[PDB]
Amino acid sequence: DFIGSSTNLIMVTSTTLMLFAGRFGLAPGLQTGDPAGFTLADTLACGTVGHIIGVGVVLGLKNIG
Amino acid sequence: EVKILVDRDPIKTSFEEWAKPGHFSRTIAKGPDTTTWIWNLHADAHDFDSHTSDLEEISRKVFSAHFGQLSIIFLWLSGMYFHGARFSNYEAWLSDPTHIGPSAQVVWPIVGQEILNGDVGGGFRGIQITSGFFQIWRASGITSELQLYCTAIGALVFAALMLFAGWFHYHKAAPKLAWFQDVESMLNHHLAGLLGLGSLSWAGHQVHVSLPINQFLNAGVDPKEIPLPHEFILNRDLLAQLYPSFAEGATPFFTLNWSKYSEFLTFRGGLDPVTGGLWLTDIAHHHLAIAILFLIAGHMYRTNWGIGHGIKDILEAHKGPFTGQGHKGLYEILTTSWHAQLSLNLAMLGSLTIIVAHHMYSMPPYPYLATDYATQLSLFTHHMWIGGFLIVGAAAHAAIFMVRDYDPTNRYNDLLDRVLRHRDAIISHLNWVCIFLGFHSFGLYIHNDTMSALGRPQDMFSDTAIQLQPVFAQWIQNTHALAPGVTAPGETASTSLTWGGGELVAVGGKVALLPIPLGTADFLVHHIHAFTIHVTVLILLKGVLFARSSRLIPDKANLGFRFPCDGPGRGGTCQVSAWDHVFLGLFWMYNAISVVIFHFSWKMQSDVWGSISDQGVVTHITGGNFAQSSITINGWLRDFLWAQASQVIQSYGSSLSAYGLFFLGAHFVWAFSLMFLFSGRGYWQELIESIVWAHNKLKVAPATQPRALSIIQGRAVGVTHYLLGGIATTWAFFLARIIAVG
Amino acid sequence: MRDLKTYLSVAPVLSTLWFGSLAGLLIEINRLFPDALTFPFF
Amino acid sequence: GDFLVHHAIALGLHTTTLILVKGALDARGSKLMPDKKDFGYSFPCDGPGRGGTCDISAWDAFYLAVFWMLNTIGWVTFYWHWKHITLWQGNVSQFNESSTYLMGWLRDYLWLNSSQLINGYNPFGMNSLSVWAWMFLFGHLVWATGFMFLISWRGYWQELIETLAWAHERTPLANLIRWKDKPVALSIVQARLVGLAHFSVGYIFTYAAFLIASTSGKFG
Amino acid sequence: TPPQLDPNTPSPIFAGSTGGLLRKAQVEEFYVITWNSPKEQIFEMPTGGAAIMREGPNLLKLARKEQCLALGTRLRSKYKITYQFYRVFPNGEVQYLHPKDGVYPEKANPGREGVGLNMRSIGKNVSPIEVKFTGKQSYDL
Amino acid sequence: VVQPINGDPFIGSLETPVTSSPLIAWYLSNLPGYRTAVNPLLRGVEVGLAHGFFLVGPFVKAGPLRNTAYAGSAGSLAAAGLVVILSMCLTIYGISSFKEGEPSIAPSLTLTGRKKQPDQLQTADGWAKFTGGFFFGGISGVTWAYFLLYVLDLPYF
Ligand code: CLA
Ligand code: CLA
Ligand code: CLA
Ligand code: CLA
Ligand code: CLA
Ligand code: CLA
Ligand SMILES: CC1=C(C/C=C(\C)CCC[C@H](C)CCC[C@H](C)CCCC(C)C)C(=O)c2ccccc2C1=O
Ligand code: SF4
Repeated sequence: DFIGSSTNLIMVTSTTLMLFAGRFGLAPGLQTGDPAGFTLADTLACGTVGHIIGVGVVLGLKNIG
Repeated sequence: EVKILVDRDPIKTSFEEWAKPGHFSRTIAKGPDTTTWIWNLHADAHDFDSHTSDLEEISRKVFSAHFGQLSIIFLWLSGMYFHGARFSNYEAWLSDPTHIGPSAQVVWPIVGQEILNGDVGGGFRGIQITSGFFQIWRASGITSELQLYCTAIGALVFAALMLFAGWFHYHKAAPKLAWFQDVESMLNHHLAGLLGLGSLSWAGHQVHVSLPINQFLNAGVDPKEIPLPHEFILNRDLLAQLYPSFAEGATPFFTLNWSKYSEFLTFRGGLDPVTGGLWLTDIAHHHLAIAILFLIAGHMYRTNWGIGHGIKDILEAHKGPFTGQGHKGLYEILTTSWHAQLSLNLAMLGSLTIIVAHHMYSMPPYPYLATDYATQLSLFTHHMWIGGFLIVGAAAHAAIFMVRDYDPTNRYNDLLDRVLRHRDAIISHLNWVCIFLGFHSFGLYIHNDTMSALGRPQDMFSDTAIQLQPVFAQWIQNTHALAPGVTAPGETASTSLTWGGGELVAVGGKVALLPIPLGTADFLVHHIHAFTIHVTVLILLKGVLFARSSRLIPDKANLGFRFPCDGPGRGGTCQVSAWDHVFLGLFWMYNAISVVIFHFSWKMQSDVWGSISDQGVVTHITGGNFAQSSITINGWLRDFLWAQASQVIQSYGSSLSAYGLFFLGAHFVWAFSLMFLFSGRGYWQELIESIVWAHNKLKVAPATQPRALSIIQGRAVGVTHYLLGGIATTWAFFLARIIAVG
Repeated sequence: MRDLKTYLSVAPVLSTLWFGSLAGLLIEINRLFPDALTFPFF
Repeated sequence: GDFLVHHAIALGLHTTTLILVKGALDARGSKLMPDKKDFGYSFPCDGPGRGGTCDISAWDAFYLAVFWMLNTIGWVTFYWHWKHITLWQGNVSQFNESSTYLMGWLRDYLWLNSSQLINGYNPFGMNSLSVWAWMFLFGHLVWATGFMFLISWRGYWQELIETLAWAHERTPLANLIRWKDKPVALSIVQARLVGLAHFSVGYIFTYAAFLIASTSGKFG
Repeated sequence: TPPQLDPNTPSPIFAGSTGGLLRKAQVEEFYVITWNSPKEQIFEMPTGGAAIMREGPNLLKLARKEQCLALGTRLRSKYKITYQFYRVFPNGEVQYLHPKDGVYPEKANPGREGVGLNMRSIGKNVSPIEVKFTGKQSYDL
Repeated sequence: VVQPINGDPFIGSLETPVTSSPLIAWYLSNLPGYRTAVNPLLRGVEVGLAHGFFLVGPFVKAGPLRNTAYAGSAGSLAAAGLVVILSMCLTIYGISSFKEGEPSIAPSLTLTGRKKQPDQLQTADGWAKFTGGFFFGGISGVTWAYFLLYVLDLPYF
């Protein structure tokens, strides 16, 4: 939380970049209105993985630097 | 897609099939022509692949049978928690968990067995238990018999729940094969939900219950005037005074400021010096991290949506440097054979049980477990035996797959065909390395015996002689003793203290795991262990590979998995079946695990377990005689079997008289087994026909005609009584010795 | 109950009932007359 | 104790007699194999048919009766040696109070009198009973090796030696060497004999070592 | 009937195993089985593994008669094809072995004679004392 | 990478990267066990030399008096004794296997199929020559390594 901080920035950017990598990128029923796939399951998947990367990077930054 | 796929009322609940016995098959649902009918009834009782030849009915049967087993395990747990509630000294053990023997069984004073109620301590006369349940309950922060009583009622509730679930999932609403055959969902749920959320909720218990109550008990608190766990949940000031990290809340968690949560989720390596167990902060962090790990692992396979993996998609696309074109068709055999899955799962579950033993003796996770030497010995011994048995069952069910559930026409695999093709190279090289290992371990022992008997101790294989030092294991100990300083700086102390250092976590007048040294004797006995394991693997893998065909019987899969022989021809085919190979691998698993637990008990009683003095010098139980006596078989006979089996013969009188008795009786039943293994059905059938003449001469001829046991049944009874008697002898010996000395 | 009395008539169920009753009988006798080595009642 | 062990002796004699008489009178035939006389004295079996005919010969009756015989003589000689070593020591009361229960035979006879034996060679030296300790363990080893031939039966060993023959015929620099006698496993009745021989050799050597070492370590 | 005169017909597709002809073929007799498979299919061969027999004629050389007849019974019971195997000594002289009359041995073909056949019940055999110190046994009168 | 033996998939072996590699087929063909063209005596001498040169190691450095002054002087005699045992072993093997004059029992042809000449090692006189070569070369190698253990200075095993 504390929107605008580093812990928020390098988590938001990880989540959005994973959503992008699943949407228009290399990463990958439930008919959504999105143009090309990316169902709710894929959305939750990319959000989960981006949160994984975000936790990893914020705690690697809190360990050192 | 992964639907629910069940059907309503496939089987009618009734006692009609309770009445007619042996209903489940064609040749048993007629009635007893003989007395072999009874044995074949019990033998084929759970052989569901023989009753009905479809995976749907088989899978429903094993599913509801697993529910019955879970009901039994919950009933057994209810029993243990209840006997800890009303028939235990758990409060007196909590007050003084160093001089009060854990006791949760009381006998009835009827025929003089009341002397089995011993002076365990705490104003309580009972049997000193060795299950370590008291240690689990201190690791859970129980501190009251009311809590044990109510979780016993809860485990009875869950036993009734599992029994009703088995009834429901067989008789009222049973799944069909589309429910079991989907395994991506089964793995996803058993990872994220069973093992993921299971570890998560146990970490929640520990974070909210075990850590505060155990910190209070370690600080010194009467368990009666200790606050209850719900007081730690509700009263935030209390748990905050225990750990101020709770005062901030979960905004540490959700803002990823976990550095302030390091008051109760430490990576504090090593053992708790106040209580000899592991650090429960470390264990809570452990179960939490394991929960995250299995939760991200249970989202790997594709079940119903687009994301995930197909196990078929993985295995059929796994090319590699060594036969990677294979792995195709394994999803077919594993989703169409319960015996393949049973074999694989039994192998890994038994190996995990052995890992469990080896990691519980050395990293004792419960408080005051390392100093209850009976608890440590019993746990290691138990889980070793269970692991060996489960591996031998992996053999049995690999063989049953190879005979019944193996069709190269429909379900073909490249790797299994390649293994069956060069199977003679496998068994030949394994026979060779077994002979090599038998020689260069047991012949080292024989050389030591001969040299020590010829008065040439300079020529023995010892530390004061020709040295065979385990350089590799010693190097690993040297690294892991120095690991947390350079390689794992997050740990203040090593993962265990068996490596090395000036660390000896004594809780009272007892050691609890000083650094275990590795000398020539440890090399010798570790190679004995590799030896016995390789011979067990020889026998079992040989039965597996030759379950179908050989150079001797090329039509063995038509004879079955469990048949005696194919007659005295070809010289003789007496134990040619795969069943006979698991029957022999049972004896070799017995030899293996028995020498393993002998190594364990002697090594700990000589180099680890003991008393610690007020000057700071440790006096072990046997006295460090493992490095000089455990190089000769005469020393195992003298300094271990003859010496440590003094408390089991002096057991008569004191509570341990039962262990004395169960010594001899176990000694008997083992020998009673030798009536079966050595003999054969023909002699006993002829003796029985003479006795049947004696019964016809008194109008007391039975209608169930007396037949001697089947050949396979004679071998089964033999290996059964053999394992029972040997293992019960060792159990009596171990428990009497270690309850009478530590 | 029909076919439950046939199951309880089966050899192991009937043997465990008979030997549980018999063992309780012997157990309660040994509670009543413990440590017996002679028959002094004549 | 003398009563009880005399009845153990009677059990041994009657049971060895039972096995032997039953094999002698069922030597010509029984209901399970009425044509046994046509198969000779020593033959393995009559196949798995008719339920199973393992160890049906009169030879097999003999072979099981050697086990029961060695057990019987072990009882008579344990009784002899303990009664006499307690007489020679002086404490006949030891036998009279300890021979009535089997943990007295295991503690006060086997465990007690085998101390000076198994200490025939310790890590810090040896004494004159070193040979009897070594022979004790040797008899244990062959008494246990007989269990290999008695418990483990043929078929497993022929299908092992088939792999060994493959390996010898496909191992380089050992295709040069080839057997003249095709290496089959031991025959069935032969392996019962060999297991019985290891068993009896170990029985006899073990008890000779224990009975001489214990009776020569103290000499009464 | 005249034998079938083993030709140089092809063999199944097999990747090789450790169950073949070690030395009982080099110096002693080995065996060979021929079967006409209507289609190409997979089958579990008795020397361990799984081979793919070809369409039309197939030929497999085995080490002993039990392998041949086990495979033959599995063929006749599972694939319902007609097998017939031989015995080839290391100098030649291929011996026709299995049917020996064209029809399988379970059928009572005429011409085959009674050999190994006692015209008595099994318990009317004389005792060994009758045939003692004689080369004959109690089951050859 | 694995191949049935010589293409023949019904002989009890396989062409693997262990038994059929060209490095192995060069090594396991150019060593005296498989020098089928040379007379058996020279290759037997080579075998005996190679087996007696090293057999002194175990007897001299692990023997019953390796820690005394007669370490090599007795271990070499023990190795010569094992050579005199094994030449006797080979002698009785050649006597029991090949009687007096039979042709060679060896594999006649090679892997390719060319009519290779039969190995004379598997004859009576041939294996007798092999026995003599093994005995002479074994005592030779034992004495040569006895010479080297005290002459040449090594840190030993
Ligand atoms: C009282 C309720 C009830 C009734 C009337 C039935 C009736 C029936 N069941 Mg169902 N069943 C029930 C409850 C019930 N079941 C429950 C609770 C489960 C879950 C375990 C199952 C699971 C189940 C399966 C999987 C199968 C049946 C089958 C059957 C039929 C055969 C019964 C038979 O011969 O076995 C009678 C057997 C017993 C009475 C043995 C009881 C074994 C219990 C569960 C374990 C006890 C172990 C004990 C603790 C350990 C031994 C200790 C000892 C050494 C002292 C019959 C229609 C079979 C069928 O129809 O398929 C053809 C079948 O395959 N049942
Ligand atoms: C995340 C959900 C989940 C959970 C927790 C489990 C848990 C379990 N499953 Mg699995 N299973 C799942 C989903 C799940 N499964 C799915 C989706 C399928 C279909 C693919 C299967 C198919 C399956 C089979 C075929 C078998 C199991 C078995 C088991 C049990 C193994 C024994 C054990 O570890 O004891 C640990 C014991 C416990 C944790 C105590 C259990 C207590 C609770 C009440 C039950 C767990 C929740 C459960 C899913 C019921 C949900 C509510 C119900 C009313 C619908 C274990 C309880 C095996 C078994 O034991 O048979 C009964 C078995 O044979 N499961
Ligand atoms: C997950 C565990 C598991 C499961 C599900 C199974 C399931 C099965 N096994 Mg496998 N097995 C296992 C573990 C397991 N086994 C282990 C650990 C071993 C090694 C010992 C084996 C060895 C094994 C063999 C060798 C065979 C099987 C067979 C079978 C099948 C039928 C069993 C039957 O009807 O007996 C019903 C139950 C009994 C007859 C009771 C057994 C009594 C035990 C042995 C006595 C021990 C009890 C106790 C500890 C002693 C004290 C008792 C006291 C009263 C005095 C069934 C598919 C058989 C099969 O499929 O053949 C076609 C078979 O031949 N199993
Ligand atoms: C103490 C009793 C005993 C002994 C010594 C053996 C010995 C052996 N068993 Mg057996 N076995 C036994 C009991 C025993 N078994 C029992 C009771 C069972 C019951 C089921 C089995 C079942 C069994 C199976 C099922 C298997 C074995 C196997 C083996 C071999 C593995 C070890 C080996 O060859 O290494 C070297 C030899 C030894 C370690 C044996 C002791 C010899 C010592 C080291 C010294 C030798 C001295 C030297 C030769 C000088 C001799 C004197 C001189 C005058 C000639 C070996 C022949 C396995 C096998 O044959 O394949 C490898 C196998 O698969 N055994
Ligand atoms: C075969 C050998 C053997 C023998 C002879 C005995 C004999 C005895 N044992 Mg030992 N025992 C044995 C084996 C043996 N035991 C074994 C193998 C074990 C281990 C399992 C034990 C363990 C053991 C213990 C732990 C105890 C004994 C005790 C006893 C005594 C029994 C007293 C009792 O309760 O009976 C009383 C009589 C009965 C129970 C029979 C009653 C039968 C019913 C009521 C019908 C009779 C009436 C009938 C209708 C006829 C009336 C006539 C007319 C009017 C119709 C007795 C001296 C107990 C004792 O006192 O120690 C000395 C004791 O505490 N034994
Ligand atoms: C099997 C285990 C074992 C081992 C390792 C030893 C080892 C030894 N014994 Mg003991 N011994 C044993 C069992 C064993 N013994 C048993 C079971 C008995 C009684 C039945 C005895 C009774 C005994 C007595 C009474 C004496 C010994 C002695 C000795 C020593 C000298 C041996 C000798 O003459 O060297 C000869 C050794 C060889 C010829 C071995 C050659 C093997 C080579 C190295 C193998 C190389 C293979 C190679 C790696 C293959 C691949 C490579 C290739 C392709 C090139 C040595 C330390 C003597 C002693 O006291 O000295 C200390 C002595 O007097 N032993
Ligand atoms: C002892 C023995 C027997 C004889 C064992 C018998 C026949 C089995 C034991 C059966 C029990 C004793 C039957 C009685 C139990 C009944 C349920 C009756 C209960 C009623 C009262 C007795 C309580 C064999 O048939 C055999 C076969 C093959 C290899 C070795 C052996 C072997 O060693
Ligand atoms: S002795 Fe028993 S197991 Fe062996 S062949 Fe005869 S019947 Fe079969």
